[PDB]
Amino acid sequence: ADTIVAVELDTYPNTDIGDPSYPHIGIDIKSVRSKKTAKWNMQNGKVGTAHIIYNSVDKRLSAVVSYPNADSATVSYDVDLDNVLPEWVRVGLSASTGLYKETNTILSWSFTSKLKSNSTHETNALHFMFNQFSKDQKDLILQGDATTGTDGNLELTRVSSNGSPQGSSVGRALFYAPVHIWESSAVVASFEATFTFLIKSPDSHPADGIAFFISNIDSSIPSGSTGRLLGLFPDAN
Amino acid sequence: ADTIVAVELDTYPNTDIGDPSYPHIGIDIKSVRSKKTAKWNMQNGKVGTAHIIYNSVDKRLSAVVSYPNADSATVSYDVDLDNVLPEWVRVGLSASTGLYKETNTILSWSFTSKLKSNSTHETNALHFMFNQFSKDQKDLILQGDATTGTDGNLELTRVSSNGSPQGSSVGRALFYAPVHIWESSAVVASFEATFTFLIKSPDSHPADGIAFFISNIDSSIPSGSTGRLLGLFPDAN
Ligand SMILES: O=C(NCCO[C@H]1O[C@H](CO)[C@@H](O)[C@H](O)[C@@H]1O)c1ccc(-c2cc(-c3ccc(C(=O)NCCO[C@H]4O[C@H](CO)[C@@H](O)[C@H](O)[C@@H]4O)cc3)cc(-c3ccc(C(=O)NCCO[C@H]4O[C@H](CO)[C@@H](O)[C@H](O)[C@@H]4O)cc3)c2)cc1
Ligand SMILES: [Ca+2]
Ligand SMILES: [Ca+2]
Ligand SMILES: [Mn+2]
Ligand SMILES: [Mn+2]
Repeated sequence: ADTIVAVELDTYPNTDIGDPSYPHIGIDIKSVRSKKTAKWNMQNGKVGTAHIIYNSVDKRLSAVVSYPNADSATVSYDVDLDNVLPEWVRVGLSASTGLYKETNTILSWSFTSKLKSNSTHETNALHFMFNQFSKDQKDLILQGDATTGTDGNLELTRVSSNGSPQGSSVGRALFYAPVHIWESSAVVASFEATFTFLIKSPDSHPADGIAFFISNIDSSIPSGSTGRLLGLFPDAN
Repeated sequence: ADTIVAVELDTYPNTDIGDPSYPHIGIDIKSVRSKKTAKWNMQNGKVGTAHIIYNSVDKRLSAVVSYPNADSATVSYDVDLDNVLPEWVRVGLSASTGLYKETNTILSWSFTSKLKSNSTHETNALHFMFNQFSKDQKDLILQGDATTGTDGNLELTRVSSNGSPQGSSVGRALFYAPVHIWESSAVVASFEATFTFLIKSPDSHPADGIAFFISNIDSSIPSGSTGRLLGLFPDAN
C-alpha cells in the first residue's frame, strides 16, 4: 500500500475505529486511527482555515484550524518524519462522503518546503500558492471525483449543478512536482501548508472530512476508501 | 516543432547565422537568430550570474549577466509573451558543445512566477530554488547528456571524470511542474529566473553556450541541435 502522513479534519465520528464522539482534527501516521486528536467546533457553511507546520529541529507535526471570531482547535504529535516517509513525496488534499455528505470545497491552498544544508551551505525550497483554481489546472493531479474551475474553486467530492453534495464520493488533488521532504545532510528541513475550506451539509449531518496528506510519489485512491477512510487508507487498521 | 523563448549566453560566434564576432547575450523568440544581442566579456572559468525578468505590464524580457568586480552585460526586447507562448509551459536550462567545447556547469537555479488576478483580487505563484543538485533530483526532467550529483552541481553537457568537456554534446534540465505563464484574466503576470554557472574551456576556445528557456510542456531536444543550436532549435531559421 501507499505510505501516508495526514492531518484530518474529521466531520463524522466513527466510534468503531477510534474516532472520539465529536468532530475532531487529528494527526494520522500510516493509519486512519489518529495518533492524536483535538475537539473541533466545526461551523456548517462558514469558511475555515487549516495551518499545518513541521520542522526537523522539534520533530513535531502541528495543525491549527480556525474560523473568524471563534477559538482555534490545535493538535501536535512528536514524530520524526525521516523514519516514516520516503525522501521524495507528493503533497495533496483528500476528501470523502459516505451515507452522509458535505461540500469539500477548497478556496485556496499554499505549501512551502525548505532543506537548509551547512556542508554545502545553501537552501533548496519549493513554494506554491493557489488562490484561484482554473478548469484545466496542469500543475495538479486530480484523482477520483475532484474537479477545478467551478467559481475558481477545487471541489474534492462530487457536487450537483444546484450545489448539493453527493454521497459515496472520494477525490484528491496532488501538486504535480515531487517534494524533497527530508535529507539526512540538511541541518533544518521544514514545511508548512495552509488551505481555506467551505464544508456545507444541507441535512446538517456532515460527513466525512478533508485531509492534507503526504504520500509516496505514485500514491492513488485505495480501493474502498470512500466514507470513514477519507480517500487515504485501504482499511481501518 | 516546439515553441521556444530563450535567453542565450552564446560563447561561440556563428557569424553565418547572424551571431556577432564576439561572445554575446541574446533574446531568442522562436529562432536561434536573436532578436536582440549585447556584447558579453565572458570570463573563462569564473562563476557568473544570470538574472532574467519579465512582466506583462512592460511586456519587456530583460537579462543581466555579471561576474564579481566586472561590468554587467544587459539585453532587453519588447515582446508580448501571451502572443508567443502557450498558457502552460515548462521552464528549463539547456546547453551544447560542437566542434569546440566547455563545461556547462550550473551551481544554482531559482525561478518565481506569479499571476495576480482581479477576479479574487488574489494571486497564484510558483517558486523553486536549487542551491544543491542531488544524484536523483525527482523535481527535474533531465534530457540528453544532462546529469546531477557531481559536487552538488547540474552538468548540462558531458564531462569526463577529471573535468574534460566533450564535444557534440547537448543536455537540458526542466522543472517537473508545468507553469501557468500567462492568463488573460490576470492584471499582472511576471517571472524571474536566476542561475549561477561555471563555463570552462581548457583549449581556451569555448563553445557553444547556456540558455534559460520556456517551452511547450512536452518539449524535447530537437534532433541534431548540438553545437550552434544550443539544444533549443531543429535548424538555424
Ligand atoms: O554578414 C556577415 N558580416 C561580416 C562578419 O561578421 C561580423 O563582422 C564584424 C567584424 O568581424 C563585426 O562588426 C560584427 O560583429 C559582424 O557580425 C557574414 C556573413 C556570412 C559569414 C559566413 C559565411 C560562411 C559561408 C560559407 C560557405 C558558403 C557556401 O559556399 N555556400 C554554398 C554556395 O552558395 C552560393 O552558391 C550556390 C551555387 O551557385 C547558390 O545556390 C547559393 O544561393 C549561393 O549563391 C556560404 C556561407 C561561413 C561562415 C562561417 C562558417 C563556420 C564557422 C565556424 O566557426 N565553424 C566552426 C565549426 O562549427 C562546429 O563547431 C561550432 C563550435 O562548437 C558549432 O557552433 C557548430 O554548430 C559546429 O558544430 C564560422 C563562420 C561565415 C560571415 C559573416
Ligand atoms: Ca470519521
Ligand atoms: Ca553561437
Ligand atoms: Mn478521525
Ligand atoms: Mn547567438
